[PDB]
Amino acid sequence: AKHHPDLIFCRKQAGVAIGRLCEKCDGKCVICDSYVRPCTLVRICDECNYGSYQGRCVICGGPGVSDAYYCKECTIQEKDRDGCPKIVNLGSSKTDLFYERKKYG
Amino acid sequence: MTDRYTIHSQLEHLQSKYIGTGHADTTKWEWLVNQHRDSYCSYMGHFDLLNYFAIAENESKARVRFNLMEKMLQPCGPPAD
Amino acid sequence: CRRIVPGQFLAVDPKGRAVMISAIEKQKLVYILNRDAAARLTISSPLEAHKANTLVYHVVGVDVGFENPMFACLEMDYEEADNDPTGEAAANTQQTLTFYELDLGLNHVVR
Amino acid sequence: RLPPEVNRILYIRNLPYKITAEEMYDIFGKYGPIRQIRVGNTPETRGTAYVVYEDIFDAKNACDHLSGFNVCNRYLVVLYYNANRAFQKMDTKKKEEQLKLLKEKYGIN
Amino acid sequence: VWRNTEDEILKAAVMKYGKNQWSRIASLLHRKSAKQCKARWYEWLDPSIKKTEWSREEEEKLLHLAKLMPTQWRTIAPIIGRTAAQCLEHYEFLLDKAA
Amino acid sequence: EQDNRFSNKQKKLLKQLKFAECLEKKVDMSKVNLEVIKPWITKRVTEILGFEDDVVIEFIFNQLEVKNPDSKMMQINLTGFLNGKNAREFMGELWPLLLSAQENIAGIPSAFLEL
Amino acid sequence: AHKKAIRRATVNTFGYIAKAIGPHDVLATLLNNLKVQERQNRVCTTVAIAIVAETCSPFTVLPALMNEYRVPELNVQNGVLKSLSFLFEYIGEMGKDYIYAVTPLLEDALMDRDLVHRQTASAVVQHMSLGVYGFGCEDSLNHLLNYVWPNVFETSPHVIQAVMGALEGLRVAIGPCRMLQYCLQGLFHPARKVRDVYWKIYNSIYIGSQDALIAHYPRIYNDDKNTYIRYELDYIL
Amino acid sequence: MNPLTKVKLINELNEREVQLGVADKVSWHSEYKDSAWIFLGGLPYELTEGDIICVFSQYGEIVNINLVRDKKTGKSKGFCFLCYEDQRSTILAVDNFNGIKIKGRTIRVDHVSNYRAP
Amino acid sequence: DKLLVDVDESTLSPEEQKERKIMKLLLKIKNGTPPMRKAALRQITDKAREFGAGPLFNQILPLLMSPTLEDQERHLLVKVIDRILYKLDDLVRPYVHKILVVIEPLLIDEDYYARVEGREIISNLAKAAGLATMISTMRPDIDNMDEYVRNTTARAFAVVASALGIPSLLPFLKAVCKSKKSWQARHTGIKIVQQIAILMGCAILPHLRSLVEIIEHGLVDEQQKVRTISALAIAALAEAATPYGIESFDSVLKPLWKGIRQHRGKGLAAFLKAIGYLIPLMDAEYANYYTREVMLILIREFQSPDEEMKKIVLKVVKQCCGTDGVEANYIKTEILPPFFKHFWQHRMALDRRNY
RNA sequence: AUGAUGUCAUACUUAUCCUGUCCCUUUUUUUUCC
Ligand SMILES: [Zn+2]
Ligand SMILES: [Zn+2]
Ligand SMILES: [Zn+2]
Repeated sequence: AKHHPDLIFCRKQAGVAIGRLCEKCDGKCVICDSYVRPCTLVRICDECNYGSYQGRCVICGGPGVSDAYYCKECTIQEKDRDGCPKIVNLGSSKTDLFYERKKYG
Repeated sequence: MTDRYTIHSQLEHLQSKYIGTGHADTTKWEWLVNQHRDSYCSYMGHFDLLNYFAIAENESKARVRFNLMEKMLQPCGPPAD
Repeated sequence: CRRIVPGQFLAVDPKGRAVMISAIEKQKLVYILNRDAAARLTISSPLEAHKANTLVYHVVGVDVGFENPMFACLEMDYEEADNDPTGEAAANTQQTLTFYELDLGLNHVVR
Repeated sequence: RLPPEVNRILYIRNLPYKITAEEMYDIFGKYGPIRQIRVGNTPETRGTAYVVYEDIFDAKNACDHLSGFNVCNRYLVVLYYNANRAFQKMDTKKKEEQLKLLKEKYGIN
Repeated sequence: VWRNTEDEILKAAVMKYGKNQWSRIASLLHRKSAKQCKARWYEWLDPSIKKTEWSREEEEKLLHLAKLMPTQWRTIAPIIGRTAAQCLEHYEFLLDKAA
Repeated sequence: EQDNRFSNKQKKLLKQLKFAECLEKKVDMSKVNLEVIKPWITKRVTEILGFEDDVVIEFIFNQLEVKNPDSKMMQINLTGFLNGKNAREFMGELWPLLLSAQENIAGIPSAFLEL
Repeated sequence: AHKKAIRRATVNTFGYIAKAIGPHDVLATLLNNLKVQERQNRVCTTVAIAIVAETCSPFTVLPALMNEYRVPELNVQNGVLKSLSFLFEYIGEMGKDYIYAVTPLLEDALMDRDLVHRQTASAVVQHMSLGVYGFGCEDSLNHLLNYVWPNVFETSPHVIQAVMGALEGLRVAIGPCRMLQYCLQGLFHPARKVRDVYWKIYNSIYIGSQDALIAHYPRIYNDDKNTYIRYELDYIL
Repeated sequence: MNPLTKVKLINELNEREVQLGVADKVSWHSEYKDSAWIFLGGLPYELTEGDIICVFSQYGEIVNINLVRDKKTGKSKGFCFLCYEDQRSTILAVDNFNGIKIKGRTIRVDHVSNYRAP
Repeated sequence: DKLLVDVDESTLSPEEQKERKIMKLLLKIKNGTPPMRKAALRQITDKAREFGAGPLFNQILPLLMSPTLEDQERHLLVKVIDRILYKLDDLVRPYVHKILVVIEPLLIDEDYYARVEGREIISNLAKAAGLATMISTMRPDIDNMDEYVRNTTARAFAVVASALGIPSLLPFLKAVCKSKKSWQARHTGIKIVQQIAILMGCAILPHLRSLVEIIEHGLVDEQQKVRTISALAIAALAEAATPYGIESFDSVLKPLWKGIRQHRGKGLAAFLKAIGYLIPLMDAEYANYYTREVMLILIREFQSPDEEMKKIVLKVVKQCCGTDGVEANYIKTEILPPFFKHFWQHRMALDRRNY
């Protein structure tokens, strides 16, 4: 997302499987990282919906609870045409916070 | 060093992903030829510019489309080196 | 009307199974269409046939009975003609008809 | 019964400069056979010592016992060595010929 | 430790407030305690701390005293007019250049 | 594919490499018999690396099988196992041998015709 | 609260009571936030002010905000700039009424010494132009683009990335003919820091609207051994 | 998966039971109130019934023992069945001997539901 | 230890030794406050190429070999090794095998985040150092005696093949699987293929035919371990290539169905897992016959005590007797009574997966 | 009318953080016997 530049997206061909977000992350656009005006639905790459990953939070990786949408901006500038936005790197943040957790308590 | 070669990889990959972008050492020739080739695909697209040329010359739209796609191969003369 | 985004050429295979949509360069897609339970129409996810530096003069489906569908697209490959400072490969570069082919078994598209 | 980091390789700090190797061979001698001993030379290594017993058991005995020894108004630092890397090749030639000696020697194969 | 910024704020705060309310003062800077402010001021900051090198006579007195009253630096340091820290390290330094 | 921060070491090495001389005559394998050639390769490498290495052998064989082998890529892929200069050599001696067997009518190389 | 759902709900309730009573009371208290602990936030108060101004139409608040822009304290100037950003993102199409009002503020930010004012002012322009898409307010967007452009040589990632965002927003709102006219002279500059920046911008255009760019390229004279002019475009009928 | 993992299994099972602190009547052993036969596996190819009984008597008396050796060469196949006198003893043996190292070979011990008399 | 004594930097005329000294900022990275950590990390990221690989790794890897490594320290060191890997791009070519010899354990460990880290950084190292380097370097581990390294190698290979795309690496595989010196090589080859399928999943379809050709030659081999592991491979392939690809497996079926009747113990468990996954990929008629055949054997084994026997039959029942093309009362009568008698036991519950 | 380097602290930006989660790590001398 716009906030950790170390993150990556799948960027293969979109498909027909809709994308879902955890209850934790829910309520936002995936890219413009805002919280408003959902216009259109997300679609994800075939691999990025294969396997156990049926119904996972694109971002948080967790349980699918709702649908994932696109802000009015991103759909106006057509940033919504770059295929799977599935993030195929976990990122340092989750790792480090879990590690400090295991240390502390 | 690091800047030059990571931006070089990013520009070579972004270009091989989008035909026709540029990078800090794009030469006049590649710029101009990508710009022709896009003009050509767009004349064949817009159903109408085709009518304009096919009336300006006196050819028929099939022959016009054919000559465009003939030229898209090497439109601005042969390369420069 | 972009260069590498498909839409210009459209082809379908006679027995109705697959449609392919192709750009003028570098991108071709294939969708499969199957009747559902209520026999309403259903569309697959796109397959992919990308191949760099290749114009396409015309695409058309080939008729085969319920076998793998084939699409047979005129072509031409400008990549080397780009690097012929003399101007030869502009001539002596003749266009190659090339039967692509869906592969229902493995679910992809092979030249 | 051994914690498997114990080794016949010991590493020793807080060494009096220009101690006699005689003195030292004695010190570590009450503990077991000394396969070899080396002392640092450069000012950085001058004053530290790698001491190699010929037995893991005298090794552990020593490391556990003389640990914290008072020599020349200072306590002695002992440690187990982490021989975790190498600095030379293994000399295929000599290895191969000594092993040919062994194989023809006991007519194994 | 102390940074020159905290140091300057200390100077000004003291000259305004007088030497007696260290609570208000330490309330001012973050990550500073009233005990520390008091200590630092009397130790280093206050102008009466004479900051020069030791005279020969000063070192005579120091050495002689630290021989007279072993290890009592907060007893000595008033007698030669420096802090316990100055007397301490500087006696260490004389002792090391001797040996 | 996914990342544009790491450089394709294929293109990089293809640029900065020192290749052999005759690796540019295209060669197909349909024009050729192989099991005549193999023992040459077998003994050759067995000499170069001074022992037997089944996986290296089969590596070259499988590299050779497609209708058009890439001599540049096979040069590179061997550079690891061989000395690197021994790579360019072994190429400078094979590739022409394929040229020979491919100009032949039977598909058999000339030195092995004399032999 | 170190959780986010809490802060979220908080802001939404601030909107609700604003509706309950009337914008002025809550807005005055919200503005009294200089709340040093900057992020973890006074930022969420910024969002709250945005929702206030949105739910009861921004007639009311915009004078209060533009007023606060005077209080010489930094974090509160930046507060008003952010709140503007969110304001325009939230209300969307209605900016066609307040853009004339707001500009001379943004002008003032874009022409000052520090990066935080320029980075936050650039966010504003992005959202504003995306909201005014298609309504004919282009002259003022064009003027704001003239102030935005010179930051294009900059280093701190947050400001360089805010600026690039602003530029593509302005692309959809001004057209690409404009951005292309701005981007020409440096495609081939002798420097290389500039040529880097300019080719980055010109790509970000060409990827979008690479079709519109057809009727916009300049006419470039052909030399001896090539032919660079497209004549099919002036076949005269 | 190779059998030492199947020792890991039973030991993890026990410790998990203690971990949840669950009561004995609902302890996984409880499903075999009806068997005094316990399976031994991984025995070295050398142990004979003398040594087996000697060692495993440690929790009671043995009613029967059957050590499957290959009849054609007579040699031990390395696994056996054991009938203790009283279920409780088998519970103890399953707890305590699952994982002991005899002559290097870590033996695995378990209950047996429907022991087949050969 | 060096940091204990002190000496002037000029006197440290071995300016590489000066470099080493200042490099022992590593200690600040290891132990130290968050700000020490951040500043040190920036230091090293940007002075990376200035330092160069040789010193860096020669002074890092001993740490990672420490028996007394805790968790934080470890993940910290992997953080750095990653960042310097992103700066030094080629210079690692001499140091790959070292990097693997240390990273590999992260591939097999109970921590989840440790697995994902180690896997990712091997991907990155594979992308950085060129393929030919990876291949030539970590071949000799295939044959290596100790199984620990054989196993961890197979896993690593699968990762790198994901990074550099299968059709590149395929010929090397084909060589390994049909090696002839010793069978451990073949076993590790087949293991590689298993781990690929497991890892990449549906990215496999276009190569399924080639893979199965590679691997089936072990389905019949007289060695026992190779047969078992091969069957597990086939099952992994199928579970990835769900409904598709059956025309590619057609070549391998009969040996499966041959071995299924007449095997005992282990091979039975494996071959059962394979046919299990295959069944849904089949077509309702072919598959219905095959099904009603297999459910015969299946019934027989509910009462087996062996663990993986029980687990395999669990998953299989799910698939076969959960197919569209079967009937209510058949299941209701012949399957349900034994199923519920045997499988519902408190020992199941206490296990994690079986749950 | 400021260069750089600075283990120089303070400001400041990112609605980033601060709850997410451990499920395919199970790896070896085939070995549950009517
Ligand atoms: Zn968005
Ligand atoms: Zn995807
Ligand atoms: Zn989430």
